[PDB]
Amino acid sequence: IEEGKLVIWINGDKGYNGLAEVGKKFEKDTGIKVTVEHPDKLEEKFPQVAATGDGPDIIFWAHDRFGGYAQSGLLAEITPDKAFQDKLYPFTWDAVRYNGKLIAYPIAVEALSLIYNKDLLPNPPKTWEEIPALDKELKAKGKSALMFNLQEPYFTWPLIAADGGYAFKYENGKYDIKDVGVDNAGAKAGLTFLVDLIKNKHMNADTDYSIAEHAFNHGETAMTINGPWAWSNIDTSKVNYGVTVLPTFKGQPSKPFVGVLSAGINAASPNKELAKEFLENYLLTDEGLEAVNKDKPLGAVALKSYEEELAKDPRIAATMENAQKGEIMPNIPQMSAFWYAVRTAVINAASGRQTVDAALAAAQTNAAA
Amino acid sequence: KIEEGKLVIWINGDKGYNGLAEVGKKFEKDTGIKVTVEHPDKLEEKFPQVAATGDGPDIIFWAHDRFGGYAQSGLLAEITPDKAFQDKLYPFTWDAVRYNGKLIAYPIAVEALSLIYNKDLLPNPPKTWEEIPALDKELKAKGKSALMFNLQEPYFTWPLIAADGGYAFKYENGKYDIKDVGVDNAGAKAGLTFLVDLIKNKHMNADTDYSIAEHAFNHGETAMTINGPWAWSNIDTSKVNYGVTVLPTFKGQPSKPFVGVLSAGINAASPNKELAKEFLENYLLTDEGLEAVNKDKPLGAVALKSYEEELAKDPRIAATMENAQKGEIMPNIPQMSAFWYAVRTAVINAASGRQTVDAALAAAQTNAAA
Ligand SMILES: OC[C@H]1O[C@H](O[C@H]2[C@H](O)[C@@H](O)[C@@H](O)O[C@@H]2CO)[C@H](O)[C@@H](O)[C@@H]1O
Ligand SMILES: OC[C@H]1O[C@H](O[C@H]2[C@H](O)[C@@H](O)[C@@H](O)O[C@@H]2CO)[C@H](O)[C@@H](O)[C@@H]1O
Ligand code: NI
Ligand code: NI
Repeated sequence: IEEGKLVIWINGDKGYNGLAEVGKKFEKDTGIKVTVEHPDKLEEKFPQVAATGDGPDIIFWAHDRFGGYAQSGLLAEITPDKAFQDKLYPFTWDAVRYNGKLIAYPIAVEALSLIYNKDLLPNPPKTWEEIPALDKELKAKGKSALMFNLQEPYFTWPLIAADGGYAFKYENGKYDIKDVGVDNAGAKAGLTFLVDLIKNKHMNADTDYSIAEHAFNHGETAMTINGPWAWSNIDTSKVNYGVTVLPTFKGQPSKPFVGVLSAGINAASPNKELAKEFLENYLLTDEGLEAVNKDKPLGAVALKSYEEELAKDPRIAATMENAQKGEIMPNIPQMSAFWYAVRTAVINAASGRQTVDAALAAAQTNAAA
Repeated sequence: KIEEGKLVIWINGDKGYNGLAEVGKKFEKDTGIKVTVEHPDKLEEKFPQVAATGDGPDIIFWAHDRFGGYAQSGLLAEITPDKAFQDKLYPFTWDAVRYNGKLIAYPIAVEALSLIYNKDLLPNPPKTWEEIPALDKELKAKGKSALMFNLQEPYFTWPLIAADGGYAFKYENGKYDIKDVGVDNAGAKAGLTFLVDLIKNKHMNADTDYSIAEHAFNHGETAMTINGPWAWSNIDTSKVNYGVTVLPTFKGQPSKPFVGVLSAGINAASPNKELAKEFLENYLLTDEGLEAVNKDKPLGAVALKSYEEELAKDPRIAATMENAQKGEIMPNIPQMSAFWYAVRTAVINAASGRQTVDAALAAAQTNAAA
């Protein structure tokens, strides 16, 4: 890492162009260059390169990964005063607190919603169960009912959790890392339903982020599942879209894992104080989050003042409703194992390489340790 | 069923469908006939299914290799250009679209993959595949990667597979021997092993697809990519300073991209065959028609003599044909789709490590020749 400059990592689906603008603002003021990068698999890269005193000064990701990073000593403890902390919602600080210590700045709260084409589908379905029928209706007109990223368990988890699936049993403010709920009747029922959609040709196992985004944004599919970041490209595509509550499964709300986009400071950084200044004084302000948000919507920001200003957006409202129906992700170190294990189970099951039960059985064992 | 009095066109989403739409607008302006260009996923798999029932597009666009099977399945109308029109297009492009004695599509343009490289990151791209690993180790220390390209489709990995002796079907006595497949021979195994090692040694990832490779190169995260003329538009817009050149050699031998002629077939079930003929002959296959499409996404070396002649000066086009002459024109026989799926499975299974190269290619050999 180079002293006297800021290197930033943020995921490619976030507003890195909006952010780089803030970084140029930071440069004009302090003369400090702010390079914004978006590496593939950055959540895997970071720990790798950071373990050897390398990487970016600042790293952006959902809060779930930061616990593991902190346990690995890859993060510097941030030092915001009470005046600053009070600018952000206490529940977002909660998401980035590990072992009593604040290990990153919260930026925004993210949740998946059902996104639907209002012209194709004036009244979107309330349930997963009515999708096969809808799809058959749309296939006759050369469209599909629903397409969404089947490659990342983040997009499929809401369905798996609906009827009883869960990652780690959470009771009395503690997660039981040995009480995993990926192979219970609930989790199996959800994943089986997904696999049945694929077998019945209502979806394809190889659908990923780009295939789904293209499909929805060109009006090839009536629905997709995505987060606030996705809205800008839809704006651009001019599809008349709405954002609403996710379909129920067996009468139960889908339960998305809620993410808090956070900014961590590399423990190897020689630019910690600079990192602090940039994050507290430029990014985490009404105009800073505005620049990012204009590029790619952040969702419900952690900054109270801007969250209030944007709260009137029905898309954000829908995002919070789904958020209330889901659960905020744990940030414990065991999350990476959980995600990896479930990713494998879903891909193996969807592709037909393994039975649902066998896939989730293996994921269950692998998530525990 | 197919609607009378309008044209519906299927074309893959990596091509200039907006450019083609403009040609359709000109067509509608002059004839009053609406032209709708669509880009379904998996269109080459959907066509034979829906055309069989009398459904689908009036015109399908795809590389010539698929059209043989569509023709054998009775899904394509024989096209009827007069001699005067055939003289407007290169004979070898008409050859690409002839099947069992009949013309079964209009050739549009010739495609071949080239090595695309970032001039600012890489002033002197590697001449060989063998020097890429050391090049990557070097760039990874600058926060970059040497090379990223779509590993999901065998079309992109084939140049390397074929370099040392891999092939689809052996030509004998004026026709392809459908039982002589060269996908599990030594050359084919050497090529796929080299790919697999690149993945094993963290120089590439098995999961890299088109979007990831295009994103990476167009943002200068990787110094090189592999792709065809359609991809150039997006690089232009990315402002990346790029060059189009000859693909790397493998074991001192040229990579051999499979050459495809983008072709336009008329659905045998279409009640708009005369409209399709007029659109294709009088609107698309003209200087002004190909130009509209090319300026959206470059076509490569177009089949129209006149337009090809003025574009030939383009260094990227010349580079495309340099790689195309080093390659082989794809067969158009019905067995191609079986070949492609067998190889697709093979490359994915081996790259993911779920199967060994030998096993993957041994299964692919049997499957293609099935
Ligand atoms: O799918 C596994 C993945 O889920 C979450 O990642 C999300 C991320 O939070 C979103 O902001 C967006 O970028 O999509 C990602 C999924 O592709 C977890 O945060 C992540 O740790 C986990 O691996
Ligand atoms: O990968 C198998 C695939 O290869 C060829 O498809 C090419 C096509 O020719 C290009 O124009 C471009 O669209 O990329 C495709 C590969 O993704 C064959 O034409 C096709 O039949 C075959 O399935
Ligand atoms: Ni990127
Ligand atoms: Ni499309």
